[PDB]
Amino acid sequence: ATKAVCVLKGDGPVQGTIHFEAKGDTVVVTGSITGLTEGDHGFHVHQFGDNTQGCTSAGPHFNPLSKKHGGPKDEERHVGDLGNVTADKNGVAIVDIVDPLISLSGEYSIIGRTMVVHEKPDDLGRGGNEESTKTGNAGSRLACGVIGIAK
Amino acid sequence: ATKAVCVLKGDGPVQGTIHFEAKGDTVVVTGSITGLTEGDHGFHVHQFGDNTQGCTSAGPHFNPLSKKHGGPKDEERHVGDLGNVTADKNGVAIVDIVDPLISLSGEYSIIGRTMVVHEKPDDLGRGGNEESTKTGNAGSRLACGVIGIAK
Ligand SMILES: [Cu+2]
Ligand SMILES: [Cu+2]
Ligand SMILES: [Zn+2]
Ligand SMILES: [Zn+2]
Repeated sequence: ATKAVCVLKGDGPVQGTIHFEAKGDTVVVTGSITGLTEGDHGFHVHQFGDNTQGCTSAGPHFNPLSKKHGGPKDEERHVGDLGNVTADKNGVAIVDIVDPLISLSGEYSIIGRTMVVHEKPDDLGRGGNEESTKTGNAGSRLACGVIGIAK
Repeated sequence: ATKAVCVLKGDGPVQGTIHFEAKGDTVVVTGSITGLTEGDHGFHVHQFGDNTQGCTSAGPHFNPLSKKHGGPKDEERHVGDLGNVTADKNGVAIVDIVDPLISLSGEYSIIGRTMVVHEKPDDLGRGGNEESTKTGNAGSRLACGVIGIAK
């Protein structure tokens, strides 16, 4: 698949549509998320595309290389570590990310997994407590969706 | 994945959780769908895992082999043709299907695609008309969800 899409939904007002496209040798992520509080929000690909218990059942960050949590520019990061999206004061975050670890086919494929947007900023694994090394202290999951194959 | 899961949601009262498990060259489908009217309801895998327009953006029945619609037991069927699920008086349908055509891996995997439960029963390409060898006259799409990777 060269194109994928994710519709983010939750218990509150946060919603959004994320698009993925395999271009050249990388994946371009675009779209927008609305209803967010102004500022940064963690944005990650979680391991399972399981919504049976809301965003909880999506599990931890997609991490096939068994690394610790980090920022998207770090060597030591989870494949699902796409850092932070930034919402303006209208609560809108425009997503524009190009990432070297995720893919839409094979070992690193995020098709069938879950995209999650968090309540708080991702400290990019530099917070200094154990939690930083797992989730960047990004907190609860405001909205999520299973990543599907798009036309 | 040897396991997948799909959570069906719609605008109406229909909801459900569907489980998939690879066994041999088959996929065992289980779970249940509630909020249905008593009787049969078509149950198909649609091509795209795109919920940007509700269940409509899911596209046609997953048909990578370019065949006409049919029932699961038919040699002439779409890969996505999983027949009907039967709902009882209480509006609950327990799903139990073992299928040899759908797969959770490879070129024609259903992970990242959409499960759809229909309004009317599926005539299995035997109703006579033209909407019978395309959709089996199953009607509107009540609930759907993108098929994701499960633990
Ligand atoms: Cu996350
Ligand atoms: Cu259908
Ligand atoms: Zn992480
Ligand atoms: Zn069909």
